[PDB]
Amino acid sequence: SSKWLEGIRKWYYNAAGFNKLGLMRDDTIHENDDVKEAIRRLPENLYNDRVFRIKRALDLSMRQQILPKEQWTKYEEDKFYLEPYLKEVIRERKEREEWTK
Amino acid sequence: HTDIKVPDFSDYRRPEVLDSTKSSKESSEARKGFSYLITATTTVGVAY
Amino acid sequence: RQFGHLTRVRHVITYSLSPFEQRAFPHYFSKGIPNVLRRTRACILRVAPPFVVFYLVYTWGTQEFEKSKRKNPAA
Amino acid sequence: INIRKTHPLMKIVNNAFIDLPAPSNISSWWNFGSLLGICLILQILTGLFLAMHYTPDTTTAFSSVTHICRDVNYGWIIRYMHANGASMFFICLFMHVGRGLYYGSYTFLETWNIGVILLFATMATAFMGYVLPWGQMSFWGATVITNLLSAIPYIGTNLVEWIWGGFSVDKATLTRFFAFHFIFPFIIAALAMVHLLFLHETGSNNPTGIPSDTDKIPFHPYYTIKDILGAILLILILMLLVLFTPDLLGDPDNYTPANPLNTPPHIKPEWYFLFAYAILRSIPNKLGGVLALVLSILVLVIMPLLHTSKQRSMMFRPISQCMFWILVADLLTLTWIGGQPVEHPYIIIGQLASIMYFLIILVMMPVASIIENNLLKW
Amino acid sequence: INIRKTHPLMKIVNNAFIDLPAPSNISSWWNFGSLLGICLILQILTGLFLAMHYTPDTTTAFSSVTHICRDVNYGWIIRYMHANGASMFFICLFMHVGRGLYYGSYTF
Amino acid sequence: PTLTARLYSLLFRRTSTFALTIVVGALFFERAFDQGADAIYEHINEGKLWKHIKHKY
Amino acid sequence: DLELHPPSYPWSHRGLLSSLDHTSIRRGFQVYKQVCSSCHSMDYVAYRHLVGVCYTEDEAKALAEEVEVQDGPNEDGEMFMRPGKLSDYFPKPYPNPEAARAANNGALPPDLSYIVRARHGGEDYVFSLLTGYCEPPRVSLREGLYFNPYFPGQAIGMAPPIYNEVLEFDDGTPATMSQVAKDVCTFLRWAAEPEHDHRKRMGLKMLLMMGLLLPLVYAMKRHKWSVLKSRKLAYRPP
Amino acid sequence: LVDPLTTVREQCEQLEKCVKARERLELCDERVSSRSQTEEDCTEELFDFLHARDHCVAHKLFNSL
Amino acid sequence: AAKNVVSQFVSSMSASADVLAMSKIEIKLSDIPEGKNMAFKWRGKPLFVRHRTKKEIDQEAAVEVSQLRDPQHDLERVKKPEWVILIGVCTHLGCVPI
Amino acid sequence: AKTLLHQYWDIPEGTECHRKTYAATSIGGASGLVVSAYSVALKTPTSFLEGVARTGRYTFTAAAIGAIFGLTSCISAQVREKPDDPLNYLIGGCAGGLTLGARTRSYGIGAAACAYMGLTAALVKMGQLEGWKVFAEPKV
Ligand code: HEC
Ligand code: HEM
Ligand code: HEM
Ligand code: HEM
Ligand code: FES
Repeated sequence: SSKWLEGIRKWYYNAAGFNKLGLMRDDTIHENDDVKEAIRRLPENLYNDRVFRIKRALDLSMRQQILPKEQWTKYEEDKFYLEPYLKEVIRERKEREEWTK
Repeated sequence: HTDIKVPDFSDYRRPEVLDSTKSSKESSEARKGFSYLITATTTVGVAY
Repeated sequence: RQFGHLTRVRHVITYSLSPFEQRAFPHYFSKGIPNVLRRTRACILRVAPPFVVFYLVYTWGTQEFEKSKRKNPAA
Repeated sequence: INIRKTHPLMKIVNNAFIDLPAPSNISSWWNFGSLLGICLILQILTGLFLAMHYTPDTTTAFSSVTHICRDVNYGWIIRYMHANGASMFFICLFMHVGRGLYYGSYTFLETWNIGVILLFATMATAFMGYVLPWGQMSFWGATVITNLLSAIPYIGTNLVEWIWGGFSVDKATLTRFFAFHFIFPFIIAALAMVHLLFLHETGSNNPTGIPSDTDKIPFHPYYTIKDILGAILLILILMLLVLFTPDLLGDPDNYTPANPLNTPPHIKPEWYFLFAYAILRSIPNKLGGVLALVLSILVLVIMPLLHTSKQRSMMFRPISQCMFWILVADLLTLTWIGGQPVEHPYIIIGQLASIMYFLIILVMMPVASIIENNLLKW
Repeated sequence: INIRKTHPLMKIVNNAFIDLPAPSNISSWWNFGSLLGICLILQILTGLFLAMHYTPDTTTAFSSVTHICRDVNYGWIIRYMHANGASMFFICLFMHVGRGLYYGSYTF
Repeated sequence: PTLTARLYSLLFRRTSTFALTIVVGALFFERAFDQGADAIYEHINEGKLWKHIKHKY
Repeated sequence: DLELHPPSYPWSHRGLLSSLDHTSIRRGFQVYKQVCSSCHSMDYVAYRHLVGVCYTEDEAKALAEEVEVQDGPNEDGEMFMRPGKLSDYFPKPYPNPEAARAANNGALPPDLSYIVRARHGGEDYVFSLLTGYCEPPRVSLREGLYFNPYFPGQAIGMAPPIYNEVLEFDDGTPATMSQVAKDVCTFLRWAAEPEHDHRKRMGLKMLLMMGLLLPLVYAMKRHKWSVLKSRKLAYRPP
Repeated sequence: LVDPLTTVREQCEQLEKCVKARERLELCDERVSSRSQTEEDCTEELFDFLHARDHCVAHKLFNSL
Repeated sequence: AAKNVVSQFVSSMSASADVLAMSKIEIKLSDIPEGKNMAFKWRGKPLFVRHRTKKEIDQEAAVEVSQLRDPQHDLERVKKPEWVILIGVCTHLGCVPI
Repeated sequence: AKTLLHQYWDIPEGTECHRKTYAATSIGGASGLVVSAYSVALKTPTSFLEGVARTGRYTFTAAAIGAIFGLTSCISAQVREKPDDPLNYLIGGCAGGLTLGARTRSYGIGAAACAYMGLTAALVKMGQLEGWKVFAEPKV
């Protein structure tokens, strides 16, 4: 059940890879206009932290240099901060479609 | 902005510049000559 | 998309050194070979196990081809 | 200020090959664009010299190519370079397609359509030039694949006897094939520049899939020297296959004059059609077979609508990555199977290979992207 | 808004063929540019059909041209279009140059 | 290092002198590479050529 | 049928920088001259291509002024022969494939241009088929077929020519069986590839130029890319 | 004017699994001999030991030339 | 005008006059060994004249009707029972069978 | 059991491949069942789902050893073409030991397992080849 689902999720989060490049959930999202709108609706300091994480990750994949043990981003200390933003983007796009049709 | 220090590159350099007291003059032209002699030898191969 | 209207970035400092003063190949036998060993160990569990399946298929195909070629009655 | 920023052609060269922003963590899998460009222009120049020694006649063609190999200084190196350059051309082409499907670069719809158009065009050019030297394999493969084109009813049958110039292969068919093998690569180069134009509109794609808008570096002199090095490794492998092993990719059934009566039991084309031809004859249906082949490359067209992850790479979808490598092994299986005769286990695993091919593409990849979309609290 | 102003190809077609500001002055002497272009692609087409029916062997080149003009269907109209379309091609070339000189457009 | 420094100070300060120098080096190394390639290829066979046996006929 | 694979033999040109034995090519041309030039054709080799491989200028002029060619027109125009200096091909022993096929019990011999390169197996195949004749274990051999296993179907319409009338190597080589077979197979290797020595010479020059040039280009690429390998980022907010 | 082929083909395979398959060939030969118009022509054994004996010909011939 | 130009160009790409000029042939039958096919070129294609044995007349009698996926009787296909004469090309993809 | 080890030693070694790998995975399933049975019998896993996880871990490791060992056995025997040497199984035992160490995610366990599993697999083939009697005479 749920006590084993967390084990599967932590195995997948170890084997995903972006925990080793110092990244998080909201660092790998593929974009349309909607996700870039969600990026646009962010606070300033969170957006600064996101662009610095992105630029470090691109540098360390430029010389192909995985971070040491000290800064592998642990599972369940990461923020799912884009969940309200992206969720309201979902609701607004579905509101547009289902109201105009 | 006063505490902006450069993280060191002592692991990366050449030993001719790696010293912290030497004048960087004689270590300069030999270094440039080494890299430009590399480029010239490549140009010899490409021209052939 | 030309160069200069890309994004808005604060809070970043980039340091870099001249290409002349740092050497050509910094520790190319003391970092690169453990680095490519880590690269290889991070990929062959996701790349290698299909190709041994193909090698088994190749051996099986040639073997069964020759066995269906050879007949052996007795009279 | 500078003529490099004011002159109208130099606007194009400056905003194309100098002042282009680039993703900065490029691996050794983006040199293949420049390698395909250099393979293309080297094919054009070597074909141009070959056309400066060729006589398209159904009796003197093979003798004339022999005349090129013997009585011309270095004409053997130019003939061998055109053939092995076609080989390296398709090698670098499948590398380019494999990258452009792997790293999620197929989220660029317009470039993808223009690319698949180029894929058809390069296959057509290579097929017609493969017909041209009037060898035995050329003659019989021409007969087989043109009747495969004659599979389509009521519009295609007399269309194929029409492109034959009769009911056979003749001088008209030879000169049609020489005209099209000449004039297709220039349309290919124009579409290559259109491909390039749309990509320069959208920007490239880093191997992480993150939009790299804070990490752009200029094209010169970084990717210039990296592509020159990649081109020099390419020239090394091309001179390897034209100075040490011509026989590693040649065909023994090509070096005889097309005596139209023998039909040697060796019938396979060269490798870059062998995976396609294996999908053909693992189905006992002629029109169904050619429709299945065209629909396989149309599956390569209708890739992007299948994409239903939320991250665009395949560095970060490991089970999807494994299924991709199974797809690669299955393509190589198709290649080797098409490179064989036909008996019982060959037919069995050929049917296996085609149906598992469509099963991995059309089914396994969106199901994998959905399950590891669902397993990230998304 | 529109495809024509947001698509990278129709930007070029819009800036070459549609939103090109033309001077409202030019007479029929300026028609020879588009006529040279159409003659050029027509020469490409007729020559390409000639190339589908031609054998460049010098002993059989004359006979090959003969078989084009006789037994290939409409080979005579394709060959005659190619030759005299080259002739009208140079006529429109000379009117193009004479335009570009006499009307002083050679300041460029 | 001094031999690199003096070679830089003589030939690699200019650019036309650089191009003329690599032209001279290219022709020189062209001829020397021809000599060395002839010698090494004739050394790797030594008994199978056409030249020395055709003037030993 | 039962498929047979010829084993690889240590030929002189098997090595990756190896030449041919030009002396063996001279006597192999002599072997082709004596006995094999009755049925097989090798029309794409002129006598002038022998000048730097197996003969001199003058000896080739004698060899090519042996045979008449039947030159074309003259004052009468129809029929007259010609000695010919060098620009004659090998003069086509069977003038038509119909006349070739009726000369034997069918099964005309193919031409010998590309036999070594175009038979799914190199000179090992040709040597094995030429030397390996043996007796049938209960097959048919319908009146014109001989048994020699290195051949698809094992049925050959060629009389075994290898030791019948050994042909007196004029350089002074004792005509055994395998030595004359090795000679004519090396000569057919040469006739298939008239560029092999020169292509391995250019392979030598290319390998040395790529031992030279490639570390230079790689070094310069690493030099200009050494800035981005060692650039280092740091994060200043307030 | 005596060939070396005879010498090496006699000397190489002298007592060997080649000769084992030669006796196997004699066994299928007398199997054919005790049968009217057989299918199994006893040729399969001929090919595979001559394949083996010509491998050992391939290893040890070219010194004699 | 456009459909006339398209029509005349496709008919220009059709064939030659003498390529459409086929011919009638006469073949001699009994030059052929037993159980064996001989091919004579005609209308571009090979032309099969095969001596089928009386054993092969019996093997044609040993052919099931509907198990032929193109189910046809032998007398529906041949005229004389012991000599067979057909088009020398397999009609699937232009191969010539052995 | 006797049946599956007899299946494993039935096939010539030799090239009759991947039956060897499946028989070695059956060896792995049996070994994992033994170890998992004693381990859940002598732990009180608390609770049963974690016991299922432990059993799955042991059976997966033993089956992976069997699979990798059978693959490298067959491949090495096909490449070296000498079906009588024990050195191919020496390489096989070292490969199985390294993969055991990697699934246990260590270095020293992998290297010592390489050494001991290689030498014992060499002893297995060496005794099966020269002929050492299985578990008894029992005669005198
Ligand atoms: C006329 C008789 C000769 C002579 C003097 C030689 N050959 Fe042979 N040969 C001849 C025929 C009619 C055929 C065809 C038979 C068949 O189709 O089975 C052949 C065949 C060959 C081959 C064929 C192998 C293949 O087709 O793959 C070869 C390589 C060959 N002949 C070589 C050869 C050599 C080297 C000869 C000189 C010693 C030679 N033949 C003599 C007819 C004749
Ligand atoms: C005619 C042969 C082709 C040529 C000459 C060609 C040329 C190029 C070039 C020069 C680039 C830019 C360099 C690079 O990104 O590595 C490129 C990128 C690309 N091409 Fe092609 N291409 C060809 C075929 C294709 C095909 C068949 C496709 C698939 C539809 C394709 C899809 C792409 C994509 C998606 C990119 C962007 C890759 C990225 O930015 O990561 N190309 N091509
Ligand atoms: C427009 C430029 C080209 C010209 C003029 C040209 C001309 C020729 C000619 C005359 C031949 C016959 C020579 C021979 O094969 O011995 C030939 C063969 C061939 N061409 Fe091209 N070609 C061109 C471009 C290409 C391209 C772009 C490709 C694809 C990469 C290609 C693929 C081939 C192949 C595969 C052969 C057969 C090679 C062989 O078997 O030797 N050609 N071409
Ligand atoms: C690229 C497309 C073209 C091809 C493939 C092509 C091909 C040919 C061929 C095969 C011929 C010989 C047939 C003949 O002489 O009647 C020919 C003749 C000729 N072509 Fe072209 N051509 C092309 C474009 C042009 C162009 C643009 C011109 C210049 C306007 C031109 C001028 C001529 C002329 C003057 C002749 C001589 C006609 C004659 O003497 O019979 N061609 N062309
Ligand atoms: S069956 Fe496909 S062509 Fe004869």
